[PDB]
Amino acid sequence: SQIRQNYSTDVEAAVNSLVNLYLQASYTYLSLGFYFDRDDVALEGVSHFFRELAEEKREGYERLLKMQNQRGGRALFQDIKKPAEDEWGKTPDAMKAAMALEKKLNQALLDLHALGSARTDPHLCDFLETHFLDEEVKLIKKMGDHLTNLHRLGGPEAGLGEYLFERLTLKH
Amino acid sequence: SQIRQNYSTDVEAAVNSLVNLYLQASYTYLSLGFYFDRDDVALEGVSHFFRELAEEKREGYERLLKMQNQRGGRALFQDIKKPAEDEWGKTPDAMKAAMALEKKLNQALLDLHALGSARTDPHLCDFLETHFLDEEVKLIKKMGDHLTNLHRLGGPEAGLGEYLFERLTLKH
Amino acid sequence: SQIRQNYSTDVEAAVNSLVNLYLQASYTYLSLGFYFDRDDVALEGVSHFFRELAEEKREGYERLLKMQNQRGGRALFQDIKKPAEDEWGKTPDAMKAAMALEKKLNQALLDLHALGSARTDPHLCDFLETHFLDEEVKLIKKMGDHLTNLHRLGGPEAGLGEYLFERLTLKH
Amino acid sequence: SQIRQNYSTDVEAAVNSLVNLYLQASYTYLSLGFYFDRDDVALEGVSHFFRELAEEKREGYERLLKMQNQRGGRALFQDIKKPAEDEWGKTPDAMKAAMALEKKLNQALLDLHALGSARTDPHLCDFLETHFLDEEVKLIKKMGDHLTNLHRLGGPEAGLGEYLFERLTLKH
Ligand SMILES: [Fe+3]
Ligand SMILES: [Fe+3]
Ligand SMILES: [Fe+3]
Ligand SMILES: [Fe+3]
Ligand SMILES: [Fe+3]
Ligand SMILES: [Fe+3]
Ligand SMILES: [Fe+3]
Ligand SMILES: [Fe+3]
Ligand SMILES: [Fe+3]
Ligand SMILES: [Fe+3]
Ligand SMILES: [Fe+3]
Ligand SMILES: [Fe+3]
Ligand SMILES: [Fe+3]
Ligand SMILES: [Fe+3]
Ligand SMILES: [Fe+3]
Ligand SMILES: [Fe+3]
Ligand SMILES: [Fe+3]
Ligand SMILES: [Fe+3]
Ligand SMILES: [Fe+3]
Ligand SMILES: [Fe+3]
Ligand SMILES: [Fe+3]
Ligand SMILES: [Fe+3]
Ligand SMILES: [Fe+3]
Ligand SMILES: [Fe+3]
Ligand SMILES: [Fe+3]
Ligand SMILES: [Fe+3]
Ligand SMILES: [Fe+3]
Ligand SMILES: [Fe+3]
Ligand SMILES: [Fe+3]
Ligand SMILES: [Fe+3]
Ligand SMILES: [Fe+3]
Ligand SMILES: [Fe+3]
Ligand SMILES: [Fe+3]
Ligand SMILES: [Fe+3]
Ligand SMILES: [Fe+3]
Ligand SMILES: [Fe+3]
Ligand SMILES: [Fe+3]
Ligand SMILES: [Fe+3]
Ligand SMILES: [Fe+3]
Ligand SMILES: [Fe+3]
Ligand SMILES: [Fe+3]
Ligand SMILES: [Fe+3]
Ligand SMILES: [Fe+3]
Ligand SMILES: [Fe+3]
Ligand SMILES: [Fe+3]
Ligand SMILES: [Fe+3]
Ligand SMILES: [O]
Ligand SMILES: [O]
Ligand SMILES: [O]
Ligand SMILES: [O]
Ligand SMILES: [O]
Ligand SMILES: [O]
Ligand SMILES: [O]
Ligand SMILES: [O]
Ligand SMILES: [O]
Ligand SMILES: [O]
Ligand SMILES: [O]
Ligand SMILES: [O]
Repeated sequence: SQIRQNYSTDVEAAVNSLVNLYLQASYTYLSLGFYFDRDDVALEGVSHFFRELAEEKREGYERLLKMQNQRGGRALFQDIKKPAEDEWGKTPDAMKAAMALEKKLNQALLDLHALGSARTDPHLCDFLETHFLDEEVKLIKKMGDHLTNLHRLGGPEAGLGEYLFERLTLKH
Repeated sequence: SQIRQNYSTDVEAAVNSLVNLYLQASYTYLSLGFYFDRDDVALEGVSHFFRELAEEKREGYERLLKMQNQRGGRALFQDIKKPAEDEWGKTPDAMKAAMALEKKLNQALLDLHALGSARTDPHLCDFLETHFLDEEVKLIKKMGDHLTNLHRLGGPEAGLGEYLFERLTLKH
Repeated sequence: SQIRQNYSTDVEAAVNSLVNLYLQASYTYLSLGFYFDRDDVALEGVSHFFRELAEEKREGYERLLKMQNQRGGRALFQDIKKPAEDEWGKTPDAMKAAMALEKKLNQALLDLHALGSARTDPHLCDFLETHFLDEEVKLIKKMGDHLTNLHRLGGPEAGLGEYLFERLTLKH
Repeated sequence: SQIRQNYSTDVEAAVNSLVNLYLQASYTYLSLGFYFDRDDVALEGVSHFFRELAEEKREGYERLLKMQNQRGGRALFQDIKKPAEDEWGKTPDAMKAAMALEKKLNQALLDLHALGSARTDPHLCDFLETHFLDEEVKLIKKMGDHLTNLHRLGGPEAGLGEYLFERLTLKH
């Protein structure tokens, strides 16, 4: 590569791998989005919530791909694994799954930062710090808040809570 | 002091002392504000409510300090005591604590008015009557209303009530 | 904590401690602000200068508190120690005190960055780098410039210099 | 009087007397104003300062006269005594004289408030509290600040200070 400088083969491949993780997370969110739009689930606000994250994750991988090109890395794509479930249960279940996905993404981000730091690649370290790390923290905090509100609305009259949360917290 | 006139050393020091009470009340509200923002509490509207009072109390003490300077008094600051609790419980608990704090502030205000009146210092009496006494009464009334609405939403399905009150009464 | 990830108990507590330092610095600036507003000090521009820093420091601790909540840390507050002095002398004295306070804050910031770096917590490292480190450097530079201008206006006709500096450098 | 109610003959006459004090204070300010406009004094900003107070004092007595009519009192005017001096010296001298005049006015105000309070005439007590007492306190504070700035600009190079203060503090 005429442009490549300070860009380890290790990072290059870990970036390719994080791309596949973003693709799969996007794909998971697509599944959660349409699931909440089913006539027998019918929670427009929850659907919108997940559709938006699908979009957010797509920006993630396109920004990773762009950065790959800018550093002189070469993108390589693998199969995108289908989401882990095909029915996602109730809002709290779905939200716990999302939370678990975000934590895995965040760990992958932190692991790549550790790696690029180990290769003293500050450009890469400062590409994650800016476009990913804070986004992940905000989002995880939000999902925590959501789970707390769903939990407080749970138990006996839980059908009613799921309705209220979708109507009064989520934007349609 | 070249400016001091009709301004008793007694008032001067009681004002310094009310300043410390405002500082501590502000500080209490700061604690209530962040507490309701914790991921495991998650009531944005309640948080906003207390954050705003912190701000209101800060205006209180800055107006007291300004008046001190205008009368030719000398400000003296003491340590600000940490808030009484570090976990504030549920909305009704927090609101009862706030109500108790406002009543203490109101009594301190009334006690200083009695004092300045006893020193026939009408300026001071009419500085409290204007900038503090009515503000306190309105605010206490509001917290009463709040407690009544929380109480009516309490008992068996109390998690649901706390959600509804934060969503439908408090502004986010 | 359902949200906590890569957030050491060490950082959590050092953040709580930096919060108390910001509270105390804010408190110091409040004291400097009203001091310069006394009828027998009477330097509106110097007063405004310190009042603004009080406000700046308050943003510091509220941003620290918010970040604490976002990482899943738990805020804990301690007593806020009264400022070190109750009379602050002349503009150069006050400004030297402010400079000394900012240097202490900056060292606390650098020490927390070292710590979070030692815990490989890049989120925290990049929260300080963005919202605090450059702000501190700019501010310290400004106070240096100020001290240089006050020093150049010092010595024999020093009362005149303090007037000119407040009128021609500070904004009222 | 068909309208008079709760309005003691004592207050009525003390109001007539405060009117004469306002007339005389206005008159003093007129003298200070033109004095600073003399070709051999030549401090436009100081002149403006006193001209404005003359105007302020005139509003004082017209508001007193209006209130007299509203309560069903009868205005009675006496001779207005010439000002105490015909040359007013330098800015600090003039400002010390003004300060002394304002303190006398403030004491007359406080004495009338005591009196109306002794006649349980809250209307009168609350006419002073609103239109006079705070105005006096602000103004006295301002004259204090002024004297402090003039004092800091005094001593050896005092001609230069008087120029700078008029140029940089007073509005022309
Ligand atoms: Fe979108
Ligand atoms: Fe869209
Ligand atoms: Fe959309
Ligand atoms: Fe988006
Ligand atoms: Fe986006
Ligand atoms: Fe984004
Ligand atoms: Fe977008
Ligand atoms: Fe974006
Ligand atoms: Fe299944
Ligand atoms: Fe960085
Ligand atoms: Fe970095
Ligand atoms: Fe809809
Ligand atoms: Fe506000
Ligand atoms: Fe605000
Ligand atoms: Fe606000
Ligand atoms: Fe407010
Ligand atoms: Fe306000
Ligand atoms: Fe207010
Ligand atoms: Fe406000
Ligand atoms: Fe206000
Ligand atoms: Fe506790
Ligand atoms: Fe009143
Ligand atoms: Fe009153
Ligand atoms: Fe909201
Ligand atoms: Fe500001
Ligand atoms: Fe401000
Ligand atoms: Fe301001
Ligand atoms: Fe600011
Ligand atoms: Fe700011
Ligand atoms: Fe800032
Ligand atoms: Fe600001
Ligand atoms: Fe800012
Ligand atoms: Fe001292
Ligand atoms: Fe960094
Ligand atoms: Fe000014
Ligand atoms: Fe005018
Ligand atoms: Fe005019
Ligand atoms: Fe005019
Ligand atoms: Fe006027
Ligand atoms: Fe006027
Ligand atoms: Fe007026
Ligand atoms: Fe006018
Ligand atoms: Fe007026
Ligand atoms: Fe004479
Ligand atoms: Fe009154
Ligand atoms: Fe001019
Ligand atoms: O969207
Ligand atoms: O987005
Ligand atoms: O985004
Ligand atoms: O606010
Ligand atoms: O406010
Ligand atoms: O307020
Ligand atoms: O401000
Ligand atoms: O600010
Ligand atoms: O700021
Ligand atoms: O005027
Ligand atoms: O006026
Ligand atoms: O006025």
